[PDB]
Amino acid sequence: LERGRDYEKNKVCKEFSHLGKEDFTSLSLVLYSRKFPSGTFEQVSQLVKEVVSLTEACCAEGADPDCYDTRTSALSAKSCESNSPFPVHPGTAECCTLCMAALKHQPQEFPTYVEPTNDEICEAFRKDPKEYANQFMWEYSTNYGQAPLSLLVSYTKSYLSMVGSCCTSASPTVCFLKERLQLKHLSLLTTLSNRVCSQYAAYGEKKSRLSNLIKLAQKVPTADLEDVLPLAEDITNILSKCCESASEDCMAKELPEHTVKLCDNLSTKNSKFEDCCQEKTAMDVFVCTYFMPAAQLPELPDVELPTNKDNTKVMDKYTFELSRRTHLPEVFLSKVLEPTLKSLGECCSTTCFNAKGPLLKKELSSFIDKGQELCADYSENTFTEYKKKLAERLKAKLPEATPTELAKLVNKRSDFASNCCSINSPPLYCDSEIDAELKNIL
Amino acid sequence: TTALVCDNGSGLVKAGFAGDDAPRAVFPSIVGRPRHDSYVGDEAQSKRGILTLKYPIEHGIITNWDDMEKIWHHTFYNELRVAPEEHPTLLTEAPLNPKANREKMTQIMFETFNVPAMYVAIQAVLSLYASGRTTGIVLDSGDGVTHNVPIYEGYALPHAIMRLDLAGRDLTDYLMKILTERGYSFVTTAEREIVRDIKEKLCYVALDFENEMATAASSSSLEKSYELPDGQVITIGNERFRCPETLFQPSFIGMESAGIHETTYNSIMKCDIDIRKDLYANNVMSGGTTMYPGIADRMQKEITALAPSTMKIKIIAPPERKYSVWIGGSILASLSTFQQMWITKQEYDEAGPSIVH
Ligand SMILES: Nc1ncnc2c1ncn2[C@@H]1O[C@H](COP(=O)(O)OP(=O)(O)OP(=O)(O)O)[C@@H](O)[C@H]1O
Ligand SMILES: [Mg+2]
Repeated sequence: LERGRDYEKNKVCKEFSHLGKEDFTSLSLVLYSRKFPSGTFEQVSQLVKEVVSLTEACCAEGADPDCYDTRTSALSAKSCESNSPFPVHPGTAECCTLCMAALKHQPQEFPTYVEPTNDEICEAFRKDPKEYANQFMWEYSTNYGQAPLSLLVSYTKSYLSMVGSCCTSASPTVCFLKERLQLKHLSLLTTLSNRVCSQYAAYGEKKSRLSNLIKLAQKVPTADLEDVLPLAEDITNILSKCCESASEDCMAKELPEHTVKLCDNLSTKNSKFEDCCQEKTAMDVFVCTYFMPAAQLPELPDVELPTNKDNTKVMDKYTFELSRRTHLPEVFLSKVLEPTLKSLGECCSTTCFNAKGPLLKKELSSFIDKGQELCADYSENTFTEYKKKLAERLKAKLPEATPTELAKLVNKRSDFASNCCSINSPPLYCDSEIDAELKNIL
Repeated sequence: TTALVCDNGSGLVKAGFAGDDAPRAVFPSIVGRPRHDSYVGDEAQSKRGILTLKYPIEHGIITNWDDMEKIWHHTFYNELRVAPEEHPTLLTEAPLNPKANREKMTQIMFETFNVPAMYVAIQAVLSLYASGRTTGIVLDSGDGVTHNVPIYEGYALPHAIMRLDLAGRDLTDYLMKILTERGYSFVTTAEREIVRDIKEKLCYVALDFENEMATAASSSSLEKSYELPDGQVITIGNERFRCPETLFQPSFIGMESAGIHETTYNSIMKCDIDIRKDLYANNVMSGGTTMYPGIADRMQKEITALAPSTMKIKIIAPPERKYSVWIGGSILASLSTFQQMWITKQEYDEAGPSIVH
């Protein structure tokens, strides 16, 4: 059955009545902030102001049955004024002629939000509690907008309840330690869900799946496909299900349950995973397994790129095997394996795999070698030590380069490595920089 | 809350009761024995000329257990004057303390001291806790070892922890050496005590080292007089900041390793790009060797020259950071929500020492 023509109206009115104008305004500040990540504090506060106005009016007893649908359209009309006081999704204009109801916004891979010190937090809270709370809901939600809405509302709510409670405490510092530890669960759930969901949003279910298999393979190289594949597939399913779900339990419930499986199956296969699984709660474990770096790879003989006739378990097997033995970050592997399996597939008939096989095998081999050079030394040394060796590398390969030029290439390369040579490098950003870096490869 | 908090340091043990705002007992981590029965702390130090001093903790890690037990027994009965079997006990450990080492601490506590419960916390994490924060990067510099520990919501990133085998004793030894090159003579146990005092009262980190050197060679605007116990008055010049400069330049003592500004920077770089901002803006300094005036400013400058230009750098160096670790233990052990974090004697009597984790 299809949702009622007025599914939205009845929803907002039901919320406005259950929460009151103040809390509904907060709910809306968070909601439109995550929806418009690039929106200034005033464009979002202004829009939120209009939304709450229409809602109050159109939900009022005796309100014209057309009200809500009429005002919301006059709201969209204003969003096309060019000199509009409202935010705007990428290319919202190419729609101002209802796509403006559900348009996409890319994830934030480099959040700028920086929680101020306790002293600064309380200094701003004293000045103006309402202001502080609003500015906070905006900046936080715009920076971690990929986390489910219920999680953002719940976290920003509990966080503010902490500031008000600790800034007026006889022992602020003591209160903050207590409150921050009780907030840990939700805080971790919120920030981590945003991150995993942003990666998911950037990749899409298919790449995401592959990505999680690659990453799990690099964390536990000495594991069996059957040990990780089910896990990589489990998280992908939780991602596609919970990242964009109004169910205020999906993520909150699913994520902790994934961690239990993670530990049940991987606890006894790696020293690091054992340590991770010894943590107190699920989220403490998840943060540990999520941050776990690519491990020292076993180093085995080369792997063959499947090119026979052939469900979908041979390519998974190959990915697993390749990644567990190739020292190259996941953003590189995901970047090349995608357009490599698109070729093998569009091949299937047999004659094809005989003219492409060698073609795909070489480019992939060439790609892998290129990345290993762009990421050379990065993982094995402290950053300052990596920069030295790098300069030593680039020097003996550019004898005519002036000390100044040399240092310019060093800075550029190391800058790239600090962003795209680790296990959780940002997909959207690195996919574009990898292209550029390869061209300049030298 | 009536738990004990003991910070087992390389040079000093800080012991007290959970809830107090300062350690009730601070004594040198030393165990001595008659040259030809057993003494601990200050006393063992005083009667040095007729004993064999031993340091159970060289670089943050307990190396000799028999001596450590003596320190703990002395901590409980002579310094605090309490029955360990009647107080939950919280102990601290170095950033990368080996699992087996922790388990041995746990075993001794329960089996030898019969504590009803205990807990082992990472020193650096407690320093962060002391400032009422659960995320940030700690620079912990004590007597024998310096560590950088990145922490996210209470989780220390093992693979990002940086170390520098250089701290307080090396700085004291080094100040003795350069003061002697100036014409004075500081080589005995006694003169060492005088130099440590000079170090802690007249030394400071220069914002700009080379310029400071030029200023010291150009005038006497940096000189400072110091009266020896015998009345002699000497003047401390560029050695005031040259001594501490060793933290940023380990090469001053023949160590070819990164300085603390680089250890901090390297540590942060080992963490994901999306959380580094919360390390840069919560760089906490703790330990006796971070007490040098001007050190926070020097660090803020160095890190700013290394981090991205749009990164907010904030150093947190409280006036009582010398005991930040102990204080974080006193607070954490006093929290009502921490009471379920203890390890009971009942639990211990199950998976043995391999229970403390
Ligand atoms: N004001 C001060 N200025 C400089 N150094 C100081 C000052 N106060 C104490 N120190 C030095 O700090 C050291 C003791 O610090 P701390 O108690 O933090 O170390 P520790 O915890 O025993 O060692 P570790 O943490 O390595 O086990 C000594 O070398 C001491 O001289
Ligand atoms: Mg210490």
